[PDB]
Amino acid sequence: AFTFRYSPSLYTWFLFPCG
Amino acid sequence: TTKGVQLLRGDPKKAIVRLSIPMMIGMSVQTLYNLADGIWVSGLGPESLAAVGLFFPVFMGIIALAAGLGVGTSSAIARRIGARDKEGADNVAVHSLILSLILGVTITITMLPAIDSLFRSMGAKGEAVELAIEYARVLLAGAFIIVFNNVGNGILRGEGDANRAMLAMVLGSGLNIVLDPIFIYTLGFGVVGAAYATLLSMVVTSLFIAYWLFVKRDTYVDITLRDFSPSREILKDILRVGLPSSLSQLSMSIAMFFLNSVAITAGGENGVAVFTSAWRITMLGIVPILGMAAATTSVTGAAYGERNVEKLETAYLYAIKIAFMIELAVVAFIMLFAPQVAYLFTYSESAQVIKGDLISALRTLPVFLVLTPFGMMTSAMFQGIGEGEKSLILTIFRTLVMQVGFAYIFVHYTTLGLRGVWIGIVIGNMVAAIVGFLWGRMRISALKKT
Repeated sequence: AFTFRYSPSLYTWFLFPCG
Repeated sequence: TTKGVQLLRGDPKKAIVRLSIPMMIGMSVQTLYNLADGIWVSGLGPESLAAVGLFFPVFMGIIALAAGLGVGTSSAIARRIGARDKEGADNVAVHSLILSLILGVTITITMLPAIDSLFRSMGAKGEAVELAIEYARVLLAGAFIIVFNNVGNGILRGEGDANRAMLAMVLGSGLNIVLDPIFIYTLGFGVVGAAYATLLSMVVTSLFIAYWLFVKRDTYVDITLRDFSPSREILKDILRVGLPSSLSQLSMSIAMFFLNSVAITAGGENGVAVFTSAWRITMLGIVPILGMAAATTSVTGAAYGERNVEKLETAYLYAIKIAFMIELAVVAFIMLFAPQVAYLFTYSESAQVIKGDLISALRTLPVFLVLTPFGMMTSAMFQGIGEGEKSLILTIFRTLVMQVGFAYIFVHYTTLGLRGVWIGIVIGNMVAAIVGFLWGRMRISALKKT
């Protein structure tokens, strides 16, 4: 895997699984 | 004794209507605040917009905890008013205010020393991070004010006083609407000005609530330390609804962050923008359901306090019937005026490219709104009878397992693009609504047996 990333250019957070 | 208590103890259909409407109004003003605020901040440029986006999850976490405690407070009070247990309701209300202090100040002292490294530990850098830290600092300073305001709202809703619950929301959000351009543009404080506008508007709301609770003292419940008796049963009663309620709101946010990733996979950056827009519009039409869900918790609670299952079921099913009819009108309007709505949410030269995709989303996605009342009012009455863990399980099933699961499935196994995301979300919600409705019937037939 789980990652929690922020896009500063989109101003939104993303939650991804291992992959 | 009070008009609100007589509403709660009276005909369930009248209470359901007279408690839900002021709640819908209150939530509509809060929605208006957010939209207006997004417009002000967007004209400050990407750095300010990124600072706000950075802070977004921490803010939602704070809201989840505050609102959670408010719902558990409302449910516990409503139930004891139903049982004609006056000293119990007084004691619940006092326990809730002490809890507001403990939770609110704990959030502040835990997050204040953590925020500088936390926001640096993300990928971003430069000015936007500096603004995000300063922005977060202002709101964390009022974490107690936020919790207190939600607990007060719950005390009011707990005793059938939705009118004053509405008023406090209107005052707070309305004041924030006035202060926003003054602080951001007139005083030239930029994005941190919006944080100050909010903090100040929350403090003023606190003053009205405190005035009603401690000065006017015209609530049904009495709040004194003299008639406060430390109770682990009361604490457990509030937390059995409150804590699962907070987790449900976080399950909602987690689902949105997953769906963001599904949307970028299906349609790229612009597809994220379509999802974000279509979701804001969809969440507009869900406001009446939330208002009707808040009412259901209060009336089913009071009915459960009276040991009156007939009254409980009537309130529950009638909330569904009315929410259903409203959503039909809401969904019909959105699908019919999809191009007109898409115009308003693509109000710029740069957002012009995603308009056509927004229209398609608006002619597909909002359809689930008509099934939502079956699962939501079921979750609402689970909280009314104090069984928050059932409400949590149902919401996790709807938001994470069914919404994200089906959206992921369509994107992985098909080439439908964004259309498959909306269809996955609709199918996911349809299934959960049916499951929720049937679980609700089971729980109610068991209530009649006991």
